[PDB]
Amino acid sequence: SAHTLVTQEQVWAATAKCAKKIAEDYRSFKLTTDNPLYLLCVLKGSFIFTADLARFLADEGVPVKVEFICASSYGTGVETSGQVRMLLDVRDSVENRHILIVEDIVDSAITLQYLMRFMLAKKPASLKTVVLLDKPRKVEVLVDYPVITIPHAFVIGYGMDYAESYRELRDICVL
Amino acid sequence: SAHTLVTQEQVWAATAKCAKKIAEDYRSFKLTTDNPLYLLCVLKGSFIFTADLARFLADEGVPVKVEFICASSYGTGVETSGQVRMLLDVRDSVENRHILIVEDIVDSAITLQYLMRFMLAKKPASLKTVVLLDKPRKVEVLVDYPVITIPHAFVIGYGMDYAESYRELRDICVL
Amino acid sequence: YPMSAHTLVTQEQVWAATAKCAKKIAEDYRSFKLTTDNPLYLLCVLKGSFIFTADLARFLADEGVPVKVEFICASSYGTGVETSGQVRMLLDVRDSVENRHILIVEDIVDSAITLQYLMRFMLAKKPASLKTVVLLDKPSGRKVEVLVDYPVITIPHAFVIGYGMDYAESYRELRDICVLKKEY
Amino acid sequence: YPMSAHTLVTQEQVWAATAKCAKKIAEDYRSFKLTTDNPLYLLCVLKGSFIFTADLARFLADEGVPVKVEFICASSYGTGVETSGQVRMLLDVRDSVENRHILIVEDIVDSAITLQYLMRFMLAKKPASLKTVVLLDKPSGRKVEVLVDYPVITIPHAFVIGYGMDYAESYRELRDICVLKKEY
Ligand SMILES: [Ba+2]
Ligand SMILES: [Ba+2]
Ligand SMILES: [Ba+2]
Ligand SMILES: [Ba+2]
Ligand SMILES: [Cl-]
Ligand SMILES: [Cl-]
Ligand SMILES: [Cl-]
Ligand SMILES: [Cl-]
Ligand SMILES: [Mg+2]
Ligand SMILES: [Mg+2]
Ligand SMILES: [Mg+2]
Ligand SMILES: [Mg+2]
Repeated sequence: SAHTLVTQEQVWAATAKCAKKIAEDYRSFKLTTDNPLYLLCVLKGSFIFTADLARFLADEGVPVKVEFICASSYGTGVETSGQVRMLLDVRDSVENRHILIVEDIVDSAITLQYLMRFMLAKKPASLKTVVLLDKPRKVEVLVDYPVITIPHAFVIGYGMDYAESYRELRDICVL
Repeated sequence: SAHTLVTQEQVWAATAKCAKKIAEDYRSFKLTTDNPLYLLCVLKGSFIFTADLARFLADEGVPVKVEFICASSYGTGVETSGQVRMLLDVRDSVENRHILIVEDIVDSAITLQYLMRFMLAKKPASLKTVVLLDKPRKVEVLVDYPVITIPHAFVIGYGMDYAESYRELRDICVL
Repeated sequence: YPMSAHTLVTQEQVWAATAKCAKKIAEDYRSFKLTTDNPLYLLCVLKGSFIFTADLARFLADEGVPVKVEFICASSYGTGVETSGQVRMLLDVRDSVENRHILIVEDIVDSAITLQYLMRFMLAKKPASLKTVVLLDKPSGRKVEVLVDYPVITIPHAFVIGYGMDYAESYRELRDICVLKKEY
Repeated sequence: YPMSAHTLVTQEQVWAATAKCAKKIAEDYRSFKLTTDNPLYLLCVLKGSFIFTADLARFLADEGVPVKVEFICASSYGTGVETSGQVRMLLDVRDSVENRHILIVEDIVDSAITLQYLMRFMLAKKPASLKTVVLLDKPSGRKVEVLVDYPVITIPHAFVIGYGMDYAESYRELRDICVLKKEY
């Protein structure tokens, strides 16, 4: 009851173009291993994207550190702020460091802005964002590196779930 | 090898004056149980203060909800931002709610400001602070309700530790 | 107190009970030669235990018992729990408790299985001893009672507020232990 | 790779090993009638296991095995750990794992006691089965080896970087498993 939307080779092809585009944008920063690009992986749905994107960034000679954050939605009392409860926070300080928030798909603009405000509180040198799936409004202003464009659809596979199932599929499918 | 600095009855006497002062300041807000004053208890050192202050706030007819946060210091890479790693975050949304950060003593201005930035990201109606022990500089601008003034000293008791020991003492002592 | 139908135990009654319990605890651990460097660890289960922890620690101070305090916080799962009572740890202890004496501090035992899980959790840290102290012992058969070691106030079954315990996150700040009026 | 003295296992070598391991896993759980609603849970120990988890899950997908993924993250304690290997849980699983089949996913077994603790931790959630998969099996006597169930690549003792594994939080992004040059 699922149809393929993007195959692994397509996702890889798109992620690899994204990696070169990232690599050329951060050239002017002279990144090093003591001052790398930090990949901020938002669990769970981003973990396979992060793993593949990291290695594509290695292909470009970009130095990478990998941080994970995990947050839980509130049942009530969130209207305009996208507040989520932080369960896992970064192991390393990110003061004056270059952060790339790695998302699979922007479910909630306002919740994305909240996470951005949370990281901005940590005084980073730069905050930018890379979203695997981009369905094209005026909250594209929040997304810097949209990897692949898709129509409005409930998707699974490639780390993304329906009810915790199907994260393990190589291709991205729709329901 | 410890001398008493403040006895329980003194701490209580001061906290009770603070509770009335708080109660009269938030009168203009018409607090209710659906819109209370949230006490943000910064673990561990504040837990006994919070427990006593809450009940003093009950004496004033202030409605109270109690949140806990726990954060760990970074070993390296923090210079100007007071970044700490959040281990426990609030169970309730605080959007448009009245928050009172409950500290025992301001060890680090910049780390206090970081926690303040973290809460401010959650869009509260008001953010204010109450610090049990206040040693009198220009970061008094960060402290709204200093309960008791003391000289520069390493203190223990009343929830406050030296090496996790002595939180359980009724009186505040110095070393 | 306007939201209280009955008052169940007053602040003064709770303290007196807790002072008695602290002396029972201090007698039971005299043989164990507790030091500052090998104290009794108070495991405050958040949130409900926190006022009770703050007072019980000070009654233990009266008894001359060296203490340290650790906090844990666990969230319940939406489904898939039947026999095990597992909960998602959101905050684990800051100090290792290997070969230490731990007292799990609880306000009420509302699920014996989850209490059992918390203990299995704690027993995996290989403590020297593990006991529990429950402020409100509510009606229970042998299954629960073998879990609780130090019941402070034996109490009939009711909806309690106050003394750290909540209704819809409200009323923890009350000085007395109250019964919530039906019209909440 | 400039920071690499030797190359230990290449990306292509690791995949081939992991595909073989995934088929061994899929044969071993055929009897258990794994469903979407009763799958094999992958317990990714952060951070080092994450690239390995992402690839191993997709090799399990090739084998037709239904998966779910949970992450845990634990910090080491400064002191007071000797026999128990306990670690402070910073992230516990999001789903209950009561009566489920769990595979702890590890990059290397660097402390048998801490691996034992993680298992005691997991065994308290009363899973239906608990097994471990380790990408790099390094030299070890019977003590460790009885803990590891599915070793992917048997390997000599060295300082590895790449494929998720780090030096000073650097080099996780490398496609190959490398040996760090002495002059780091
Ligand atoms: Ba996501
Ligand atoms: Ba403090
Ligand atoms: Ba409780
Ligand atoms: Ba590992
Ligand atoms: Cl198809
Ligand atoms: Cl596209
Ligand atoms: Cl004195
Ligand atoms: Cl004063
Ligand atoms: Mg989802
Ligand atoms: Mg301290
Ligand atoms: Mg409750
Ligand atoms: Mg490491």
